[PDB]
Amino acid sequence: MYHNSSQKRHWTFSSEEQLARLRADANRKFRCKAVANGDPVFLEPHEEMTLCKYYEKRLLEFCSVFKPAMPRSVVGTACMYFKRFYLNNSVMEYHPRIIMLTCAFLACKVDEFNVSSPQFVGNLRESPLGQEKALEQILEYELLLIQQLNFHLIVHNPYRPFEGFLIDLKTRYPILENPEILRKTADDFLNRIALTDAYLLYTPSQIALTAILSSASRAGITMESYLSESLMLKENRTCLSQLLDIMKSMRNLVKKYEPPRSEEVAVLKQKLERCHSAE
Amino acid sequence: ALYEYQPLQIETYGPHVPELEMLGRLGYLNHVRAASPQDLAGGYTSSLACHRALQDAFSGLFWQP
Amino acid sequence: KRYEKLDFLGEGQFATVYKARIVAIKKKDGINRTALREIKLLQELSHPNIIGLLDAFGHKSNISLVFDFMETDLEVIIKDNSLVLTPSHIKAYMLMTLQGLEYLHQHWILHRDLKPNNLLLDENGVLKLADFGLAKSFGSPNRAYTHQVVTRWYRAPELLFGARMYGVGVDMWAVGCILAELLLRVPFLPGDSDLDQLTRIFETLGTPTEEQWPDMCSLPDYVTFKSFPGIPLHHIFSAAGDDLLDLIQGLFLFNPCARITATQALKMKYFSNRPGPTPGCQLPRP
Ligand SMILES: Nc1ncnc2c1ncn2[C@@H]1O[C@H](COP(=O)(O)OP(=O)(O)OP(O)(O)=S)[C@@H](O)[C@H]1O
Ligand SMILES: [Mg+2]
Repeated sequence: MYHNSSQKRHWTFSSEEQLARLRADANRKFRCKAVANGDPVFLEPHEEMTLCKYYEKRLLEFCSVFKPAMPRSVVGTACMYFKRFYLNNSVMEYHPRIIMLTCAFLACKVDEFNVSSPQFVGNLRESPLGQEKALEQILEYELLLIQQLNFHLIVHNPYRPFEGFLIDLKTRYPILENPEILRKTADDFLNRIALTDAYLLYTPSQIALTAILSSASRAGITMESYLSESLMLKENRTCLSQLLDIMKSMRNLVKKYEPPRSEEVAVLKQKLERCHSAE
Repeated sequence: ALYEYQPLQIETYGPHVPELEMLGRLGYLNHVRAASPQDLAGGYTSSLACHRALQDAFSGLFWQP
Repeated sequence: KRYEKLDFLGEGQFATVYKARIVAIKKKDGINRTALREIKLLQELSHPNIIGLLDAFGHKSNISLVFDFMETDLEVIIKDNSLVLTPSHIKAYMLMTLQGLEYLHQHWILHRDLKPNNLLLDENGVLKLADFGLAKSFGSPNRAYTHQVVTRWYRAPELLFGARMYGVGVDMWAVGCILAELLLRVPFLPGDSDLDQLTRIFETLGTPTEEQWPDMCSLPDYVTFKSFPGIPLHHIFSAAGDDLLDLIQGLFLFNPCARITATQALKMKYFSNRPGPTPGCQLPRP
C-alpha cells in the first residue's frame, strides 16, 4: 500500500530543487571520477536531462510495440525505474539505451509479467547477434539497476487510483451523470504528467485526481463539491487548500514541460557516444 | 493477562474507505464487473476488486513530503 | 563483506543459509524470480510477525538476503516429542500467526505457502511468517493465478479443484491445517496426490454439497466424489473446547467466501477466552 510504501518513504521528494541537486551531484561526481582517472567532452546536467527525456520516450515506444502486450503497470514501473536510476547516475557512466531495456526487463520480472529472455530480445529491432549482445548487457546491468534502486522494487502507479476515483464518482457524485466521458482526456493528461518529474514529487492518488479534475475542467464541468462534501474536505479547510495547491503545482509542471528537440537530441547523442567511446 | 482484539491502526493519509461488507449496500458494486460463477467458487468477489481500487484511490491523498 | 559468516545453517531449494554477525544470510534468465519476489514484498512490509529483511546485496546474478536470525520453526516444535503443547501455547502460536496474516492480507498479499516449517520462532518466542517465495498480491480482476500453490497437505479444496481466482481462503485453510497439526502433532490431511488429498479432505470433513458450496461445480478441475458423511470435529479433536471447535469449523468451511478471514478469526471467542496465550518468553524451547 502506498501510505507505508518504500516509494513514499524514500522516493517522494520535496521539490524540483532537490531532484536538480541530486542530478547535479551525480554529474559532478562522474566528472570528478573522470578528471581523477585521466573539457567539452562532458555533458551538462540539462543536456543529461534532455537525453533522459528522449530515452524515456524511447522506452515508451519500446513498451508500446512489445509482444506479448505489456500491461500498463509494467510500463509505469519501468519508467519509474528509469527516472529513479538517473536521479543518482549519469548517462555518461551508463548508457540510457541499455538502462531503459534493463528497466523494462526488471519491471517485467517485478510485476509478474512472465516473459522469457528470447522473446524479450526478439522485440528489439536488431539482427540476432545484436539481440544476444543486448541480452548480455541487460543481464550485466540488472544487478546494478537493483542496487541503484536501493532494492526498492514495488512501484505504485496512478492507474488503480484512477479506476477507484471513477468508481467513487459513479457511486457518490450523481451530478456528473456519466464519469466515463472524463476517461479519455484524463488518460491523456495522465500520460503528459508521466513525462514530468511529478511521479517523483506527488502521490499516485494526487496524480490521478489531478488528471480527473483537469479532464473535467477541460469539459467545462466543475467538481469542487466532490472534494468539499464527498471527500469531506469541509471539515479541514487547510487540507482542501493544500490539495488544491498540489493540483495547481502539478498542472504547472505539465505546462512548463518542454519536449526534446531533434537537432539538440542528435547533437547530445553524438556527445554521449563520444563520451562513452572515450572512456 | 487475557487477549482482547484491537484493529490495526495504519494511517492512510486520505479519505475514509467504506467497509467491504457495506460496498454492495452503498451501491459501489453497480459500477464494477460482476464476478463469474467460476470466480465466486474460488472465493473471488467483485467486492475485493472494488475495495482495493477505492483504497488505492484514497491512499496518501492528503500526504505532503 | 560487513557480515562475517559464523555458522552454516542449512541448504535449501533456491538458496543457502548461513548464520552470521546475529542475522541469517540467504545466498540467461538473469536474477532468480523467487529472490526478487521475496525482496520486493518484504521491503514493503513491517510487522512483528513477518520476517524482516534487514539488508540485501550480491554480485553478478548471485544475491544475498539478510534476515533476522530465527532460532527454530513450528515444525520442529510439533515434531519434538519432549515438548508438551498446552492450550495456551497453541493459542499463542495461532494468535501470532493470525496477526501476521491479518497484516499481510490488509496489504493485499497472499502468502500461499503457509505450513509449520515456514513459521519461524526466534529466541524470545516471537513467531514470524517467512519464505515469501510464493507470495503474491491479490484483488486485481485482470491477473491470473495458478492453482499449484501451497504444499499439497495444506492446500485448500478450491485450489485442488483448479481455481484460478481466489482470496484469503487459500491461506486461512492452511492455517486450519496448521491448527490441526498443533492439536494432533501429525499432519492432518497427508495426501500423496491431489486426488488423494481431496479424498482425505472429504472423508474427514464430509463431501460438500451445493448448499455448503454454491458454485463448486463450476471449478475447472471439479470431479464428483462419493458422499462421505465426515467425522464430527469433537471426535477428531477430543480435548478441544467448544470455542476451539467453532474456530476450527470456521477455518475449514468449504465455501471460500464463507471461510473466516484472519480478522474474523482474531475476534472469535476462543482467543478472548480463558486461558490467555502464553507469553513469548515462556513458549516451549526445543
Ligand atoms: N531467518 C532464518 N533464520 C534461521 N534459519 C533460516 C532463516 N531463514 C531460512 N532459514 C533456514 O533455511 C532453511 C531453508 O529454507 P528457506 O531458505 O527459508 O526457503 P527455500 O529456499 O525455499 O528452501 P525450502 O524448500 O523451503 S527448505 C529454513 O527451513 C530454515 O532452517
Ligand atoms: Mg521453507
